[PDB]
Amino acid sequence: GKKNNPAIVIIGNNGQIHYDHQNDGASQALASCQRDFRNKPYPVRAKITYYQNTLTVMINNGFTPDKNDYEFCAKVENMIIPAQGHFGISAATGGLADDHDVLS
Amino acid sequence: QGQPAEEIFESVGDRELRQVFEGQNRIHLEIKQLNRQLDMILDEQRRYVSSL
Repeated sequence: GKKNNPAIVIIGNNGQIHYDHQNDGASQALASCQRDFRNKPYPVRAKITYYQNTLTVMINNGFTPDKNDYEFCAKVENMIIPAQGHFGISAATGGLADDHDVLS
Repeated sequence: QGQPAEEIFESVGDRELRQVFEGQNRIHLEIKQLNRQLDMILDEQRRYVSSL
């Protein structure tokens, strides 16, 4: 109810933090950028950059056909992750309906 | 809580121009940054002219 969403939320968990979606995880939110990403004329592109233990997020809006028009919105530093880990993508659809389609 | 059904319905042409309207909002923040950037430039040289 805080009008944060649509937003991109960075949350890093060690396995002991329960993700509460009722606040949309604003309590355990390490960093966030309040940006709409639905209904774009061009597909949305994002740059996720973990380098020197900082996790930098740069986003292309999808309002342009340019691929490289990435814009910074949020990041964290001294980020801790299992250096051996699995990359994964996942999406959910609730009562309201979205098509979550990943081109590349 | 309840959920109305008006939120679901849309016309595509209007939603396209809504994206155009959202595209115009980028220029607004761009203008707002440009104004404040011009405002701080004017003030600092005003101190710099007086200090000189």
